[PDB]
Amino acid sequence: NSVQQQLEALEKSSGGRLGVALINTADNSQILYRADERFAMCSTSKVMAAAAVLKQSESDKHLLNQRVEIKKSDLVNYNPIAEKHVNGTMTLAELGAAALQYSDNTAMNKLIAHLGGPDKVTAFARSLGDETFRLDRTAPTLNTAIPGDPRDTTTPLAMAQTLKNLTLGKALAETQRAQLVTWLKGNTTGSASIRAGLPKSWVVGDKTGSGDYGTTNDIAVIWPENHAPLVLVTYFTQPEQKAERRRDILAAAAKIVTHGF
Ligand SMILES: *C(=O)[C@@H](NC(=O)Cc1ccccc1)[C@@H]1N[C@@H](C(=O)O)C(C)(C)S1
Repeated sequence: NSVQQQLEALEKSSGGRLGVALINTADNSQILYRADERFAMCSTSKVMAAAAVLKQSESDKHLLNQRVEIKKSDLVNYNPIAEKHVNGTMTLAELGAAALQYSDNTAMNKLIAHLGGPDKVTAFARSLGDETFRLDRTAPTLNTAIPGDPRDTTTPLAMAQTLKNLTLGKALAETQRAQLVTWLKGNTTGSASIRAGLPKSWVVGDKTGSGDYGTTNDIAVIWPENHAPLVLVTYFTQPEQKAERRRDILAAAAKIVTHGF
């Protein structure tokens, strides 16, 4: 019962479409399941927005500190930290933190706003050699996850490759890179996703995602106790527009692929 057989059974039993991509930084080997298929990134795209700003902070020693005003008209569906700062301000850095660690949607838009639109995030991705990733809308519409809809999608492999480069590779300058990582490890929303499928003693930084069509995503970087890091992307989506999220499926995927590390 190969890993693939385990994944296939998982997908089948879930009555959904599972997308998995793990890269073992130890030997650069990987495990792939529908990893070349497009899935709606949902909030996992936030990482690209954050990295985009860190990249330009490399060239702007003042950037990250710059303050941003938070008005009640900025609030959208999910703004856990943006609200607390309505009538006050938030620095680019704080926005980055709220967007990744709490997946604050207002935060994401501010970041997109600052960058010059979704098209810019896409450009930043292209500049990072990622030719798959594409951001088309802002929060929360980027979370429609309509089957076969090209907008705001990527492939598990492409995201997996990029996450690696950003967190453990040549993408960001050391300081920025470390900052990104710090944010990912601090995420508070992935407790039941990938993290729930790994040894509790292992270090993980991740960015979850939720959307229509019961789309359930999580992308993470894992630091095993005595092994090189592992980069894992787990996307899951369903046929019925109002299907429930299945974070447990993500956990199962992680447990499955994580085995033997
Ligand atoms: C990113 O995916 C954001 N998603 C939404 O705004 C749509 C949504 C879906 C289900 C319930 C509420 C809102 C935010 N990121 C996800 C996530 O990290 O899983 C949230 C559920 C935090 S909303």
